[PDB]
Amino acid sequence: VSIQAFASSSTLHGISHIFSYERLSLKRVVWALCFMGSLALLALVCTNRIQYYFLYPHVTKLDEVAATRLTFPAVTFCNLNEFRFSRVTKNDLYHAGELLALLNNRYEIPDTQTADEKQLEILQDKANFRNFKPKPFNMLEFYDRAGHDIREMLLSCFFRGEQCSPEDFKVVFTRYGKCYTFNAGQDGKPRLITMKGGTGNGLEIMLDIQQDEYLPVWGETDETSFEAGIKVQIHSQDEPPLIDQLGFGVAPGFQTFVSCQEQRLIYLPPPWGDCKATTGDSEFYDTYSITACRIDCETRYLVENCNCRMVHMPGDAPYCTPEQYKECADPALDFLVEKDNEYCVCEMPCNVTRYGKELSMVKIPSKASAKYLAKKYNKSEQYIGENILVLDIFFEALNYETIEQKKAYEVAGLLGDIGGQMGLFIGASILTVLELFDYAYEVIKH
Amino acid sequence: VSIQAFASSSTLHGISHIFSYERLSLKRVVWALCFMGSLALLALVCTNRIQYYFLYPHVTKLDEVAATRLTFPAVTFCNLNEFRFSRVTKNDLYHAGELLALLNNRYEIPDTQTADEKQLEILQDKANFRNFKPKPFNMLEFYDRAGHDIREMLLSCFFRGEQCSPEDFKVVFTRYGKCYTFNAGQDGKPRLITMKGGTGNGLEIMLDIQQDEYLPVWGETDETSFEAGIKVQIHSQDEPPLIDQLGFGVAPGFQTFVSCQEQRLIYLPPPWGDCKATTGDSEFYDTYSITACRIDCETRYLVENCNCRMVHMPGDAPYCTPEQYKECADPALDFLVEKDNEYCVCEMPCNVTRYGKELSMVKIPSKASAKYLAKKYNKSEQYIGENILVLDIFFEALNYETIEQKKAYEVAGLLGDIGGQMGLFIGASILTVLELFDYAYEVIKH
Amino acid sequence: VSIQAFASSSTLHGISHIFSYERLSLKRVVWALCFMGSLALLALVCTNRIQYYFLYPHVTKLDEVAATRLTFPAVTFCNLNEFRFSRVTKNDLYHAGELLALLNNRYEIPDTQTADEKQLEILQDKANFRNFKPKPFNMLEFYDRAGHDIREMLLSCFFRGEQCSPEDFKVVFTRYGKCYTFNAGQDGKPRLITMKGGTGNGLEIMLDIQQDEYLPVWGETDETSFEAGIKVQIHSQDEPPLIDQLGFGVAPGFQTFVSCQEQRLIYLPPPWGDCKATTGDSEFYDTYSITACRIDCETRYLVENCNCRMVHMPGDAPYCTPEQYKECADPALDFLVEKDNEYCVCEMPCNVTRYGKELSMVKIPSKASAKYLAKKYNKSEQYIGENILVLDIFFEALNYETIEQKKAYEVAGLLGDIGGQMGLFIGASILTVLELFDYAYEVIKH
Ligand SMILES: *[C@@H]1O[C@H](CO)[C@@H](O)[C@H](O)[C@H]1NC(C)=O
Ligand SMILES: *[C@@H]1O[C@H](CO)[C@@H](O)[C@H](O)[C@H]1NC(C)=O
Ligand SMILES: *[C@@H]1O[C@H](CO)[C@@H](O)[C@H](O)[C@H]1NC(C)=O
Ligand SMILES: *[C@@H]1O[C@H](CO)[C@@H](O)[C@H](O)[C@H]1NC(C)=O
Ligand SMILES: *[C@@H]1O[C@H](CO)[C@@H](O)[C@H](O)[C@H]1NC(C)=O
Ligand SMILES: *[C@@H]1O[C@H](CO)[C@@H](O)[C@H](O)[C@H]1NC(C)=O
Repeated sequence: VSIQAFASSSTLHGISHIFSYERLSLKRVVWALCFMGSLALLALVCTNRIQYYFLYPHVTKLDEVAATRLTFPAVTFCNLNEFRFSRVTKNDLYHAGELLALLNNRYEIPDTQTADEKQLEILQDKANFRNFKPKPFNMLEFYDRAGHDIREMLLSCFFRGEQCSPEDFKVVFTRYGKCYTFNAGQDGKPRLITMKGGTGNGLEIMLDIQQDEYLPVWGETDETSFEAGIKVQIHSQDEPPLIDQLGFGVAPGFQTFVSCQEQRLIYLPPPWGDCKATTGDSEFYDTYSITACRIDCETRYLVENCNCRMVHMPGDAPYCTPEQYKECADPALDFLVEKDNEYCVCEMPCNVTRYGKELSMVKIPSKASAKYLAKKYNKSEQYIGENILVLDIFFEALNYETIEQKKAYEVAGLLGDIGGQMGLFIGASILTVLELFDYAYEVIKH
Repeated sequence: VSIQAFASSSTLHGISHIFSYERLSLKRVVWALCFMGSLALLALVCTNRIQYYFLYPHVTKLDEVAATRLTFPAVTFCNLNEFRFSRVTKNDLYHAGELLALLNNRYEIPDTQTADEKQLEILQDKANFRNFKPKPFNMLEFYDRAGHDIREMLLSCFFRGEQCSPEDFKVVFTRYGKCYTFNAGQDGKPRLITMKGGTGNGLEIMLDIQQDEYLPVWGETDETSFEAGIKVQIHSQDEPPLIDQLGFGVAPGFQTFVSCQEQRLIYLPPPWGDCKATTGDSEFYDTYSITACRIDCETRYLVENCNCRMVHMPGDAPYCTPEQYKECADPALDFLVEKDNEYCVCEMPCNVTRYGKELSMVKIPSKASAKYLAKKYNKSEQYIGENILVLDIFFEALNYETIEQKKAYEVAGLLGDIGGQMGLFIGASILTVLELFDYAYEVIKH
Repeated sequence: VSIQAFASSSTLHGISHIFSYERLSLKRVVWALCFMGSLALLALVCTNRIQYYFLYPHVTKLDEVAATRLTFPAVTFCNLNEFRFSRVTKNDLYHAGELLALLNNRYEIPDTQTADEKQLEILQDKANFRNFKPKPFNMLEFYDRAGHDIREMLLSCFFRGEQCSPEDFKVVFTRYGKCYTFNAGQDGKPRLITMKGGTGNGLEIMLDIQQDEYLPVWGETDETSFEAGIKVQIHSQDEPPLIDQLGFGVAPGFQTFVSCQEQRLIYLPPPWGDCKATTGDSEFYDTYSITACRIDCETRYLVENCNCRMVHMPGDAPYCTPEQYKECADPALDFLVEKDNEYCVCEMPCNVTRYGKELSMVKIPSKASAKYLAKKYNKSEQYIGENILVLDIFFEALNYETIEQKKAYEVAGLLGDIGGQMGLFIGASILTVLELFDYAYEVIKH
């Protein structure tokens, strides 16, 4: 009933000395200030732990090991030329001549041409449209036919001692045209694995970029460039290539060693981080990713503005006219990748695989082996230094790395902190504060 | 009063069974050893948590995301030649001839010269000092005038589809001479941003290193080297370039793709780590950094030893004579960057921005576009393969990374551990040990 | 005795209101459900912390600083040729001619040879075995003698301003043959240190790959390749080189800048991670490592299958015949590094040092310094662009990095969580549950 009788039986550690059955003394002012000193200091450290919880903190866990049974990625490579010079016919020069800067606006050879005594004559008799009635023309058939063929570029391929074939590369269409992907993982083919590190457990491709098949550059367009070589992108199996933006280049006349390292990044869902479902809802792909978020940007943009998609874009929209490349599709796509700040926002998925790589080159051929490669492939010694290219893609020793975001402070650790801090200063529980509310309920009713 | 009366009311969980109102039995020896067993085991786990706190531990938090509105850094590039050959006059050869290894100690052409039939004759009639009365000469005017000009090297520049100009590069003086910085961020110009990854949201510079303007190398000095190309440093806006030590090189005749990734590093102050104030007190710079700590090393050293500063050093000290470069300033600066172990210690700041990069090259020009660039810039086809250089600097998809050091164990988590460990073994609080001191104060007074 | 008398004195916070000396009311059903509600909710958060402990979790600690007194690593480089052409004698061509694809199976020059009018005549009069009685022949003497000599390749070497010598490189035998290691750390030589970052605190080697000494390639073997240059491996002092698998290449005619960063990786022993003792038991090396685990794989494999070891393999097994290279040792070693999935498993050590590097190249020579290097080394201007090679290996500013795995949840933090969670919900200790077992022991005996 009385406060002296309640504080004797209660489970607060300090109140029994404050409300004892004695007179007022030096003790009752030094027990009360130690109790109110411990009650106020409890509120500072419990506010510190509750406000730390609702920030939802998280730390990282970076394992970097030498894993086995590691899946070899997909390697997409594109020749920097888009079309072979000997495959461009008279019908192809009629429709896509102004796009390739080979004709004027009046279907004739420009006066500012840069060609020798031979390639000018080959272009002058197939740009003769005296009795030319035009035939129909599609761009997808023209990238497929006039592009570079893998049965002529691929001189040798070895993956882990086993010889490749030109039927091991899958034809993919990018902005560079007819491109090829090793270890695409599609068409029912199983995926290839690597066990250890080094050049022996990797890919080795010897190519031929065929500079004699390059069509002459007479202007600055989006289909003719000033360079020679290939561009390579090493990406995951479930990710489409974005090789015009995210690819590295390989020069002819060199053997390029590409030492990779697979880095898997795992994030947290809200309220700790950001996660869209990685096997979520992309419009034309099964696995959501950053590059799959950017391709259906570009597909939705070009269909909205000029009613057509390019040949490297999915969907059922019609392909663009060769005039609609020059007028609509090239400046609208150049607006997205360069000057656009607002149209594309992409939510981060929480399975992102990154391949960090280190490139190095030696010179091919030496003076000793120059005459052997000229006879082996029926070529000249001037051809070999200009065109032959070897690419080595492999993993290092520490080939696997995981960067995982993990929760730093959970609800079971929150109750362990605020249960020890309640017990340290006053020694109470949640059944103590219900015993305080029981005496508060008794003092109102009487 | 009695110990049996005190232990009945006290809040230690074990002492009431030890001092009960009974005879000695098997219980009083098994309650006391469980209490002294829990009292001694409390001291082992509370010592483990207090000694863990005063080590001041910390863990890391590595976020690696694809950020937007990301600020494009500053790009400083220097041609590997210091002076153009057609800008060196007769007065310049008189004073700085022995420095450039073009004259002997008696102001005449050395007998061990390596020049052809034309560049030797051009040097023989401007090294004729028969009636030459010398004029005054400053080195800062000679790096500024005889250095390479950006209105002749810069053939084209594009940043995110927008064309650059030669007025977009800021003249900075380094040890290589007259150098240029894109996106310097100074002079009231706002800083440029990038949104996405890829080559379209980056910089593209086509240069001309001008090997016909290289002055001939006749010896091994600190101003003439054996190489050709440029050196580039990609640094932050608030950081001076140290391009002679920390720059990467770019070769002529190639298109170099530089795929970067911004990495921001945040550390902890003492007693957890090391922090000088990043906007602290550097002698000639506002933001403290590692390179700003090294330049005022080199400025304070050369003024102390030989009373002059070089042209790339701040302050109000006089510039060095061309003899004081050869005698004082070059071996004293070569002592600091190479053989010095004691003069410079730099406290680590805790905002360090690092740009990790991956380089790749294709060949420029191809055989198709060689004749077009020769006519476009009024040059020869031999000139284009030797001198033309294209540089692409861009960000990848995962372009942003934060490595932040965070405290692993604080004072609110320390009281939650030692408050639960006191409560687990004996069930006490800090008001329990004041109840023990109250009975100790009563037993002395009576 | 009674349950009302026991619950009044006990230290469970809720049981005294359940078993009071009153009648049944609304309170006895609301004290019991709050006690059994707090008793059941205690079991959910204590199971969450005990099951979290026995997963043995761990987080990481990534420090990335600019350390001083940092030890410079070992640099192993191998020329891509194995044997000099002018050192192959008539006895050497008799035994190891078919291995080098210079002879048929009947000891004569093949009809499909690729050589000019001079190197064919030099091979035709030393492949004349008309009166040739054969002499004995060992392969270790043939890699040592006919390999490339460092007193002819090394044109200059500087480490931190101090000039190297050819006696500073240690001869190591790899699969490429006679190879050399700078800063090997053996033979009583102290290890070299670096203080700051930049090219001045690093190594600078000017080489001569000697393409006039390359023996002609007439086929595809494991000792003759199509390339020219060197391969370099930057490894630790206590680690053998694996340069045929884990080395990067450097091309002639370029100055390669290699900007490194030392990364030290520390793991945890079981049950938290995986540790073999790093100074454990390798069969032929003192410090256990990944590459030392792979070399005694390859040594144990070849001795088991074809009774001999190659010249780059330790032990006391006999060296292989030049026929046993072609028949046994080359396809058995090509099976291990390429197609083997089961023979080698290597337990991870927990001191792994990794050197992450960034390569960049400028062109050597320029047109100005081409005639000087031709006269300095008594060579032609055609020789200098094909053969001269400069390599710069240095550290960056943030040259040191530590990735340490640290335990996230220990036994002293487990008792602090489950001691606060016991105290928060019921306010009990381990001396409370012994007071419950004391009343359970009393109710059985009476
Ligand atoms: C994401 O990765 C984790 C671990 O690699 C895996 O368990 C999970 O299934 C993945 N989610 C996907 C692929 O949607
Ligand atoms: C080899 O090349 C020549 C010239 O290109 C060609 O005429 C010939 O058909 C090719 N093939 C063979 C087997 O000679
Ligand atoms: C350091 O960085 C943090 C976060 O980037 C920022 O809040 C702080 O103002 C910076 N300190 C400086 C620039 O002195
Ligand atoms: C082009 O180059 C030549 C030779 O270098 C020069 O004489 C001429 O003035 C230049 N300009 C034009 C417009 O021809
Ligand atoms: C492993 O590294 C740690 C820290 O670098 C060191 O203390 C320990 O002695 C090392 N163990 C070895 C070399 O066996
Ligand atoms: C220089 O080279 C030539 C031709 O290789 C040689 O005959 C001569 O001995 C070499 N040395 C000197 C000092 O001329």
